[PDB]
Amino acid sequence: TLAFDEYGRPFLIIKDQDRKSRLMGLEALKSHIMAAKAVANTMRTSLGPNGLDKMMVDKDGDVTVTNDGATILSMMDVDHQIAKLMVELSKSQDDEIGDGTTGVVVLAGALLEEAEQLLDRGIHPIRIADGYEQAARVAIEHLDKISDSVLVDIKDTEPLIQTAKTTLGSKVVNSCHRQMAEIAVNAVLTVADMERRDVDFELIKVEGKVGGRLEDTKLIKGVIVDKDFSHPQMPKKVEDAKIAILTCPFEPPKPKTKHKLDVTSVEDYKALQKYEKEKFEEMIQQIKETGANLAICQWGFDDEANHLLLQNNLPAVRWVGGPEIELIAIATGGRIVPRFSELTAEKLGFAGLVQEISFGTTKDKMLVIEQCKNSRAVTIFIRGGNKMIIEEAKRSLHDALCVIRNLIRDNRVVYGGGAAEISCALAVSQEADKCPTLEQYAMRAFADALEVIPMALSENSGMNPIQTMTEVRARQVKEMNPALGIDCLHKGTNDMKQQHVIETLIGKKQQISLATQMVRMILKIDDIRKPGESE
Amino acid sequence: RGKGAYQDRDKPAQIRFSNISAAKAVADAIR
Amino acid sequence: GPLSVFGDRSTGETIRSQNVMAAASIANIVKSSLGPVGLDKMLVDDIGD
Amino acid sequence: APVNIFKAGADEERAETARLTSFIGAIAIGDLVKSTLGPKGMDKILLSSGRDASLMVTNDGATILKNIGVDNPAAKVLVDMSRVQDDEVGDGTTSVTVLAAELLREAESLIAKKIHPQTIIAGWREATKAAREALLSSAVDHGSDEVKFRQDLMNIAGTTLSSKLLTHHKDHFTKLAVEAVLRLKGSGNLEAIHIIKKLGGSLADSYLDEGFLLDKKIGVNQPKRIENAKILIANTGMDTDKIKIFGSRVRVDSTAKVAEIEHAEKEKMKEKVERILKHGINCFINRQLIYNYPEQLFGAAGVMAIEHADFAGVERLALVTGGEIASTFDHPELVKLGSCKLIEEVMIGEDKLIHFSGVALGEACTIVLRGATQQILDEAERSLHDALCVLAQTVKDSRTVYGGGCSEMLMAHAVTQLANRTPGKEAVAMESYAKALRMLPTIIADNAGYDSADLVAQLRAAHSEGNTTAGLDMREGTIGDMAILGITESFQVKRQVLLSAAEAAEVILRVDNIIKAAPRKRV
Amino acid sequence: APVNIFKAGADEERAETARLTSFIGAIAIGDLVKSTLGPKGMDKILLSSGRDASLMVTNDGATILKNIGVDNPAAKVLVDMSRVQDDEVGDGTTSVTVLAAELLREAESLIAKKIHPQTIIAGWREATKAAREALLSSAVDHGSDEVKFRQDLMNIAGTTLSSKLLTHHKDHFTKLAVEAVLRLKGSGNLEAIHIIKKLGGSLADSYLDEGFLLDKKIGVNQPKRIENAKILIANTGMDTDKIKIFGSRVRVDSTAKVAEIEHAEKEKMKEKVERILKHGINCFINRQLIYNYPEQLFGAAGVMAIEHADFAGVERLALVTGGEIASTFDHPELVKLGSCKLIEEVMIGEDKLIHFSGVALGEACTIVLRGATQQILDEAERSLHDALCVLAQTVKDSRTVYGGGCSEMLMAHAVTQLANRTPGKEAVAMESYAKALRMLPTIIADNAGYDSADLVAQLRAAHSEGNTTAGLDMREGTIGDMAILGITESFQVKRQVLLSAAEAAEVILRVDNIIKAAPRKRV
Repeated sequence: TLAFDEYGRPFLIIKDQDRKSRLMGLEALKSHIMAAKAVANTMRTSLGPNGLDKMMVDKDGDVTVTNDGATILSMMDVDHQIAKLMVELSKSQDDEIGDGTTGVVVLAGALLEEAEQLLDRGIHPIRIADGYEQAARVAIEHLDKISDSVLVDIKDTEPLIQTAKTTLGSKVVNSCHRQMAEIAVNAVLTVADMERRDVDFELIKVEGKVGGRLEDTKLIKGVIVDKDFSHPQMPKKVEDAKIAILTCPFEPPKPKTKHKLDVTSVEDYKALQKYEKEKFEEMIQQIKETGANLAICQWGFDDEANHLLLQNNLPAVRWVGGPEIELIAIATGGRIVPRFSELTAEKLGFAGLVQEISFGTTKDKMLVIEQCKNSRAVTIFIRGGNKMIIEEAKRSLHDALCVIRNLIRDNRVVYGGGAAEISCALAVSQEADKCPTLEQYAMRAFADALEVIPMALSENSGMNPIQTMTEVRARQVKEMNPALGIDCLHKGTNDMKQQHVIETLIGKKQQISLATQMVRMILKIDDIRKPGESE
Repeated sequence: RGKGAYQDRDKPAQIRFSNISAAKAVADAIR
Repeated sequence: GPLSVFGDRSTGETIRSQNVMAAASIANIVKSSLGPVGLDKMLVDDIGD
Repeated sequence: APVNIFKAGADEERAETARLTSFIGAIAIGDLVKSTLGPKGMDKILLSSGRDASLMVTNDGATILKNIGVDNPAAKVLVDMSRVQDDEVGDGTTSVTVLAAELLREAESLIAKKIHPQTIIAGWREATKAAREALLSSAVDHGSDEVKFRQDLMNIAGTTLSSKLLTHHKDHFTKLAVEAVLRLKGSGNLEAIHIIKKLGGSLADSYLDEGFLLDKKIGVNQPKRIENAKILIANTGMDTDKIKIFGSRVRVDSTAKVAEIEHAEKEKMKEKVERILKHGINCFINRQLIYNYPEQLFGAAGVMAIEHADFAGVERLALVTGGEIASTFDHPELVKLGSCKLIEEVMIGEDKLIHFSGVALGEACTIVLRGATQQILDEAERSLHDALCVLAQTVKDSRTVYGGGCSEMLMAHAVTQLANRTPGKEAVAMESYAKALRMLPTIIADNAGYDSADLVAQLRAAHSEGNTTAGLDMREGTIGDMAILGITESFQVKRQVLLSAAEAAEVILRVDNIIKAAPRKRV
Repeated sequence: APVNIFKAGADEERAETARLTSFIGAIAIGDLVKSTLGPKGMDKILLSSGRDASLMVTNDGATILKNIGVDNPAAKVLVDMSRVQDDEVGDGTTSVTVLAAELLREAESLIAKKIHPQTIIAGWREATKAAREALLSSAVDHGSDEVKFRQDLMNIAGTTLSSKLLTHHKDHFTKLAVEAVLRLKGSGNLEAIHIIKKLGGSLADSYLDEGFLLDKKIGVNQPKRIENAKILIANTGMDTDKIKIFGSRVRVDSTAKVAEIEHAEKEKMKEKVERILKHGINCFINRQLIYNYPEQLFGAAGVMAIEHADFAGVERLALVTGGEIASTFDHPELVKLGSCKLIEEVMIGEDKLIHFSGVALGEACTIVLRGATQQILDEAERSLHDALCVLAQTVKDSRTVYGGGCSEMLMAHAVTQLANRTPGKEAVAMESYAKALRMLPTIIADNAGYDSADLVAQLRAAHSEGNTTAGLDMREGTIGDMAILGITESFQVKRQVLLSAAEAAEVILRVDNIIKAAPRKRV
């Protein structure tokens, strides 16, 4: 016993031992699986085309309604060391692939749920974890057997648009089912590097402004910034822009070190007044000598500069931020010039129509660039009738952009709708009996867990999972296994080849691998030492 | 026939009178 | 119902009577120091002066 | 979820109260502003418990809702909807709130009938498309022959104003709003029409100023009235020039050099004013403060000096006097001067203002708004803002529709006629959509005290066979022709009410679980 | 009301929340028991706060509602209604509860239409009369031809039991209900059919005892079994008779007289027993306890004696043995005896009971109820009580109606056809009455999980064109003929459901103001 020895003396091993808790047995394992059931019961409700949305209320009272599992799981207040890992699983899938924010939780939960019977059968906890590896290899090897694509990323982008439709079909933007699918394809293919199959995430910017409707979302071949012309009477239209990107304030140059100019005589006082006036004139003429007709400055302007900008018909905007002048210079093919005296025509940017847009009663004055020359950056401008649909639209297009990037990285695809998952479950079952040495129960449990996806999809689609699963699994065996899946409205037949339900091969390969590894690291634990109350 | 009737059972039935009573309490203050 | 001012309202004979008593309370002091036959007052403050 | 909770201070509700409390909160918003729908609605008193209680009387639905402080995480969805409507068009903010609430009321019944929430949404998407066509195909265009468009502007102005404080003052404020917008002769900036609020007189004693009013009375040593003045405005520095060299000191061996530099300072101030005066001006208005030194130098020239009238005052003055900001004065031949007839001061409500009368290129105006109480002035100002916003957009997009419930009935019939061509699984939801559209003229009649039970039937019968201009005549309590009565509404305001009401409602209906984070700083 | 309050510690609600909270609190009662309506409903468990919580599992709405503890002063109105239904007929307690709730739900919707509450009540009175005629004209009579009458009792018993725990045991408990009543051939006392609850065996193992069982095993020194016994029952004193003189003492000169009187005390007790034994009896049952002295005298005589079988046990024995209470024995020739074949004891559930088998004029019986758990025994007992209560009345009033929603659609049809002949001011209220009547077959289908959208439409369409026997087929999920299927209900049960819901519902509609007295004993 603690705090009491056989001699009547206190027995103290660790600090504040009376406030600790330890329970090993099989109870640590059942507690971990049981806690995972609470997590799986959450995400299963947002799987499939009928997936229901969640309302998340932040600690500060802010509210956003989302479908994206990355936004649901990241806003949890769960104080359980294993349930927190279930969130990290969805994070790893989101970072590597960006699709299966719901799938990896449902699959990993099924592996933990099906494992429950295996412990009750007396199978060593570690033998269960190893048995899942023997079955997982079978599903992965067969997953790569059925795959084909005709996407070349040149002009035949039909299956690429279809992939974007499959992804977006699960989101709340189906009113733009086609429009946003086309925007996503055009956004990536105009910046992607076909040589290395790399897409730089910084070359696609996503902006938005509250108002209008989702159907007004456009892809702009150029940049959008907050425009604020320093002179209020400056013309707001440039037809042919020769753009000077400058990172120096329009004021007399000053040293960076301590200066403290000594002025003694009146000739010194008055002479400085003249010299400073000349500096204001030179810094503006040095721009005009290059042929520039629009200046974009990181810094502000002096009052003296604004008048000279007017008289020299030289429009300019003020206080444009770091990343804004970086993107403008790249998009326009120019370079950032340190000083006024280093200005030259060779560093000017080239662009077409420059205009600012006024929105209703507000003063947002957003930039639009109409024409550009071989730009490698695009901007998406999202509209919407409320703040929530716009923020969700940002995530909806994000997923669409990510699966396009994934096809560029690897152009091998599989058939969705549960066809891949059911086929894998059947393949594992066929090999589960070759050979039933010790692992027969574990390999079958893996095959059953794989079905959690078409079953949850059937429930959310309004179908009985027994009536649906028994028919599809029979049809995939009686005949040469077709890409037969499930759907809610059936769309005629459930032939995934005709419904065009397209998913990425490398996506599912990661979902199986990451879910399996996460299950292993939380099964092989039999002792939790969490502290209790402070005192 | 009465040509219809308008049933009005809501807070204004009491508010419109309370507003006047408060004004009277001040209006008589300088009587 | 009543005046909605968060203080107290007193009118008529209530304040008219109090005004006279307040004046009398002060007069009751100085009346004792009138003429060459009056006597001195002693005033002591809180700190002992 | 409720069993074996692993949350620290958080909670969540699913499938039982998550949707119930979402519907309760959404209807609670609707019932609040319901009383403001239509021309006979009642006004609200909004007050806080103290700490500048900021007593406000208001009618507009958006102004009401933005000052309540809704706590319910689901009700906030409709609050944001009404905000956007206020920012985009500035009218119909009650109508879009009421419509969305009535749509959701029916949805609660549809869910109770065990209709899948995605089937309900699908039905409304089809009904919405039907309504979109009803509004587009019924639009009335206006192009040339301006004498006909101006008549439409009078109807649009009256229609918006009828719902606000400015009820029985139409003979003044309806023409006020239309004329102020017509004088813009350009983009609907909504900055060129300034409103000044003064106590004294009645609402009908206001007027539209054809010139421009300034604060900051005419100087000390300067004339109070100049005829046929040339106006120059400024955005420059008058004193404490501290010319552009940061870190400069006077380092001398004697006091004489200090006085000599001080003499140089006043020589520069003299030169500065002389460079300005070479323009040939009668007025000088500078955004920045004007010190006693140039005040005397300008006074000697007979030039009026106005200081710090406003930050943006130089922008409004330039547009209404025909000049330029002129932040620097060193090329008098490159600077345009403005023009007016009189710069005399006027007494408005026992307050002296500087009046620029007879200005050239006067692309702006000022409304001098008078009333008995601050509450009258504030609500009357908002009424002007609402009418000017609708008119400023009407002159941009001349498409209008018929009001008085006419547009709502046309939409309701379009949904009904097509709903009868769809299978019962979804038609039941399309009928609910149309019912919510019909609830709007029902509520409008109910707020006035009209027997809506029969008037709605009269509209349903009237619109069954033609009569595409029939609507609810709120003057007599009957059904009349909207074209003859002159009850019309803009296309753009009506389009946004239809579109945003459905979009917001869908967001609410899709939620089955509300997960609530633990609060902070609450103990 | 809230302004210028002149109440001590009381409060009141008027015209705003008085009706709102009354409708919410009362309608909620229907939703509570709504799930128990129909043959496929689920059962409830009711739990106490502690102190021998005495968990109860039950289905019947009356046993649910009477144990909730409703605090809302308006909801209590419907609770008392369900009590009366239970006391009068003992069935349909769920149907009347949910019907009244649906009527009240419609009333709230009608108030929202600005219909005066007295107009709504007037409309329901006319609709109620229409429904009453539908029941009168559709009743099915049964007279002679006993081979058809007995079938009716089997149908009524089956219908009631199908809604309780005794679902798939109908082939045993249907006969226990119908035959137990038919054997009484007399007044519906509802105490002549006793139920003994024992653990052990299944529900299907219950059986009917042809005789009568007694507690309090056969004595100490008395025969255990006599064939062809004559039975005498009694309600007299065995000892401490203290014959009728109050305040009498024995006051003697010596203890010798006390001993002599003590002998006299026993001599009179001996004579008393001899006066009873002269009757020529084999079995003696006395309500009052038997003391050591008469027990020896009865044993020596070869006659058994039972003490205090029950308070009313002697009265029940009189009815099943054909005798008389016989509280005094002074004319043996005027005292009637009973007769039976066996008085042997039997072992039932590890408990020895005295079995009077083959008893002449045995107008009583006992049902031996077996089950696995106490909750099974208690709910199964209630199921027997409910079926016997209805059957005891069906044998007195043979009028029945067709069930399965048939009667409800017939009532709704009559209300609808007549409502369409009345002006709209009242027709809107009569239609709401019919809508509530149709909610009952909707709830029944909805609890089972059937597509009520089609069953209600098909049933109404059937009854629109004859088919006055059409109803719900709860086995297949379709519409069937109630006469062929054999689904009938007692006329009196259906009449009271109609009348009670209408009468109770008016109580809520008439109230616009609730005044709540200050509470006592709350600190």
